[PDB]
Amino acid sequence: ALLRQAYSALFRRTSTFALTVVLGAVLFERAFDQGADAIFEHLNEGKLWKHIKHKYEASEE
Amino acid sequence: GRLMDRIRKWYYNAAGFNKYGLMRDDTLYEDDDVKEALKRLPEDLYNERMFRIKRALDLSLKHRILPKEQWVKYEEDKPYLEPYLKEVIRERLEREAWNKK
Amino acid sequence: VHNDVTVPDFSAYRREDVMDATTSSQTSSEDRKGFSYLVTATACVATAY
Amino acid sequence: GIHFGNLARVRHIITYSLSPFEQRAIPNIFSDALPNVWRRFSSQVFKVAPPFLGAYLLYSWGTQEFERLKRKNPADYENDQ
Amino acid sequence: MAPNIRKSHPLLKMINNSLIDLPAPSNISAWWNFGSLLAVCLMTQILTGLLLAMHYTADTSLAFSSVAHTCRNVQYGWLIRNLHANGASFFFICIFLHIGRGLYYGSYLYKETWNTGVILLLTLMATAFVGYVLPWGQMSFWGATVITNLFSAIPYIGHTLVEWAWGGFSVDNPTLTRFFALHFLLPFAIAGITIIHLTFLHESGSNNPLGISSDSDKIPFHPYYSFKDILGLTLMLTPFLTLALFSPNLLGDPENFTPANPLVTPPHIKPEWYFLFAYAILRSIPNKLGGVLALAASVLILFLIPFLHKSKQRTMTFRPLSQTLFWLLVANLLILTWIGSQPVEHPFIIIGQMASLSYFTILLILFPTIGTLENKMLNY
Amino acid sequence: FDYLHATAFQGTALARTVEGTTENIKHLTRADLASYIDTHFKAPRMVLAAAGGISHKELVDAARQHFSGVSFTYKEDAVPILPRCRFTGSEIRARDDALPVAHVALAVEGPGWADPDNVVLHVANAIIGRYDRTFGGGKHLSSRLAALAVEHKLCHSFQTFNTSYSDTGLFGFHFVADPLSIDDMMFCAQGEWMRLCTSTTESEVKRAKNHLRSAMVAQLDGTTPVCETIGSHLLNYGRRISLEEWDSRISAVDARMVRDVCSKYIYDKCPALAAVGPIEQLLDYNRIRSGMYWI
Ligand code: HEM
Ligand code: HEM
Ligand SMILES: C/C=C(C)/C=C/C=C/[C@H](OC)[C@@H](C)[C@@H](OC)[C@@H](C)CCc1oc2c(O)c(OC)cc(OC)c2c(=O)c1C
Repeated sequence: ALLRQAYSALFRRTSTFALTVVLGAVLFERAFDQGADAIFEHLNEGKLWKHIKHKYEASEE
Repeated sequence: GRLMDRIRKWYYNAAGFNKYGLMRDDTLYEDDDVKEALKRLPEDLYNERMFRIKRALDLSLKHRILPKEQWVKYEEDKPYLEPYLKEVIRERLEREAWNKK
Repeated sequence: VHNDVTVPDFSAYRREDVMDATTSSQTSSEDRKGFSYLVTATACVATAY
Repeated sequence: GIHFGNLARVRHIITYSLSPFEQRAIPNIFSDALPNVWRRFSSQVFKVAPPFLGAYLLYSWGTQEFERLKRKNPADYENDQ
Repeated sequence: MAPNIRKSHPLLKMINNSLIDLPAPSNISAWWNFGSLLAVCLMTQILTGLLLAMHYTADTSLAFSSVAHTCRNVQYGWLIRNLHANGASFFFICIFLHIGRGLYYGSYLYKETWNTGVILLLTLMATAFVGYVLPWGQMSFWGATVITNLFSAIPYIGHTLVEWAWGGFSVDNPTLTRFFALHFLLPFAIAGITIIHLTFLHESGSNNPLGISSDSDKIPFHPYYSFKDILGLTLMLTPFLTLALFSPNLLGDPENFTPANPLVTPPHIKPEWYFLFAYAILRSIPNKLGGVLALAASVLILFLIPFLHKSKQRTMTFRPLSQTLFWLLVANLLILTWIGSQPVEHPFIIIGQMASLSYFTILLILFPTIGTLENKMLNY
Repeated sequence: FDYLHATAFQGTALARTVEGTTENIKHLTRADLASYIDTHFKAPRMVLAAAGGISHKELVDAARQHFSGVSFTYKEDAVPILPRCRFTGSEIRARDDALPVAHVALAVEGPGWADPDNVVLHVANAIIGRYDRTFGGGKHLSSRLAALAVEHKLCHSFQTFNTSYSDTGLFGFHFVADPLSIDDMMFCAQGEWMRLCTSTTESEVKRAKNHLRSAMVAQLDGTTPVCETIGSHLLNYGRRISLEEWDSRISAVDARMVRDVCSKYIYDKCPALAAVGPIEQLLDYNRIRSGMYWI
């Protein structure tokens, strides 16, 4: 059971609770930022310098 | 003409404090006079008033009221303090004007 | 007297796992806190970020 | 400073409450909750909405009556040559 | 001696008696977070403010282009700016509701707690005034030119009182500098007074919806109201950011994107929204002095409410009559505001003059009257 | 305690006053008692214990002679198992500011006679001990809580307790103090509990042990006492637990154990609270709850 397994191992000891939040935020940051940027970028395909880029970035001369 | 009566009886249901099961006098804002009145209340009539409030509060915090059945009915509201208060005021007014003499 | 006093019926509000007056709440405790604590824990991460 | 203890004299009031971990966070969302939300909304709508509604009109009105005073009255030039 | 540090320590004892063991009514509603939120606004203006001041350049020739520079060149400066600016608005929002509450639940009976409030409000208004003049845009300028001029209405000391304000004989650099210095300082004065506001309060504990002794059921500020503040924190914090992230300039006049021109008062000049209502009142009294005076009392009247209380009961919770009046008054302002945003012509002008007549009367006459009437209907 | 029980076990049977309702005592019928006797007073569940100058066999004889029960079916031989009672961390506040002192009782669910843990628990309960105005020890007592209790005139008295039952238990503490210290008191108390589940030392247990051993003995001081112990040993524990035995189980317990065990039953558990009297000062279960962790 995860809730038990979780409460018992992480949320119980006020000292481990922290490590959980820290280590957690850490993961949370990465995943979030990645998807976020993704959700955005996609909602704007072909309009960002990330898309236009190639037409001039090492293409002419 | 019951006009006046028919009206008070209205505004009463209008104010609707009785939905919290509070008595008219229960709502009085506690000023220096009332404060004294309340101190004169017999212990039963007092602990009672209090509970009535501590109940009203409990409601107001839950965002609820009393089931219609337990609402206070106009004619049954007991002006438990009205008279006490009046006296208080009277006493004062006498002390007050007596110090102008 | 104090013998005529009883804790009213709180079924209306009780969490699902402790509604039966015949089952040790103790086992389904670890869970009830794990969750509430989970929310809070998460909320922290949120804030953090 | 510390106010807990002087507050007031109270006699005979039994209160029972259960730990938060034994009860539901937002229980009876329907049977209980909402209904009261409606209950509340009701009793109050007829005190709040009236005036606002009243204004809105005075707003629409003035707004329009103004706009009409912008348009020209062809009758100022039926004499013109 | 004492057991737990939290109560003995000269400093914790304070954090304690005002954030943790503080006695709070069990029933105070949403309309009770506005105090704390107001705080948060203050904290957010001072923070963002120091930051903006780190890049501002109080000086006519550069004041504009410094802000511009501060938004374009300074890392996240734009975000700072935006936040500072809408913060202002959200500040006023929070404050107007904070006042609302006070009015409807007669918290104004805590006189001192209240009077200081007015003071705070007044200051905020002043503070926010100078703040705006800084960017030195068209509005910045002309607003500066009007608001200050208001004092030219006072006889004798008047024409002089302005002199100081501007530091010159017309609104020029000297003004801009001293105004910046002023804007920089003032916020702090508020912070201070707030400390007082809260003190006078703590003498009585907080009021509460029903308007009856709450001593029969109080609850430790923590965790109850503490958690409740954080929620109310994020809640307001949302539209604020939303507003400032997706439509920064929504609440803001764009005519202020045109550097001040001491020679051209924009044809369409209308005050920051949070001042509109007053703007209106003054605009309806066609007389320098009257206009000014109308405005004065338009806000100064707050000080009176405490004496214009007649109901045997304290809050309007049980006074349907008063209530209806109250909301009418809310809407009365909501109107006055509209008018402000509307040119000086018909119908607008008359509609205005009325609402103003409206305003004062509800406060000076109907309220105390419907109030008395009210107790006779309950039979007191 | 009845109130404590009445909420700690709310809804189930345990939550009942041994004396029962006012109505039942007002209406109970000749019959109903008659039945109670028949229904409950039965040989398999009864135990004849005796202590003093008496020959075991002689006893058993007079026993066979008057305790002549005849068991036909299997029914009259089966001991009906009891529907386990549900613990519910919560509170019950009976207020009356017009009373001299306020009484407060807090507890966590207990294991039940069976559990070998009960030992440990009692060892713990020996560390926090009990205090009361008249103890001459005063500011010097070895019980942490007792000390502070004295130092700051915390309570008029306080006491540890591990009331056990067949299937459950009520581990906690009860103190009585002036309306204006209830808080500080509780606070120090709950602290001790926390300290128990976190930093109990070897020296702390060493003593408790020696203290416990003594009460262990003092419970067996005379005839009645012994007989009681036996009457109750067989009835709850199954057989008879000798002092030689009890003692081993105690010399066993050490720090690590106490910590683990108390933690096991006290840490971050929702407790039961019972308040009676002029209790304004102590407030919010939430807050009391929070006093269950860190420490
Ligand atoms: C920088 C200024 C201000 C801040 C940040 C502030 C802060 C507070 C705080 C924290 C509270 C307690 C929480 C609450 O009741 O909302 C409070 C209460 C109060 N404030 Fe303000 N306030 C400000 C402005 C004002 C103004 C302008 C008024 C009106 C003149 C005012 C009137 C009151 C009153 C009457 C109370 C009592 C509230 C009650 O009945 O509980 N405040 N204020
Ligand atoms: C009471 C809180 C404050 C209010 C009400 C407030 C309001 C304002 C306003 C309305 C502006 C004009 C912004 C715009 O162009 O839209 C402004 C500008 C400015 N404020 Fe504040 N301010 C406050 C506190 C502060 C603080 C704490 C400082 C520093 C002591 C500060 C520094 C500045 C600076 C440098 C500007 C110029 C840059 C800009 O225009 O954004 N402000 N302020
Ligand atoms: C250095 C400090 C000094 C001299 C003190 C300043 C004192 C003034 C008050 O502060 C409390 C003031 C902010 C407050 O008055 C009560 C406001 C409601 C006044 C609102 C106001 O705004 C205007 C404005 O913003 C404009 O610009 C776009 C233009 C304006 O007309 C052309 C006005 C205007 O006609 C009014 C009445």
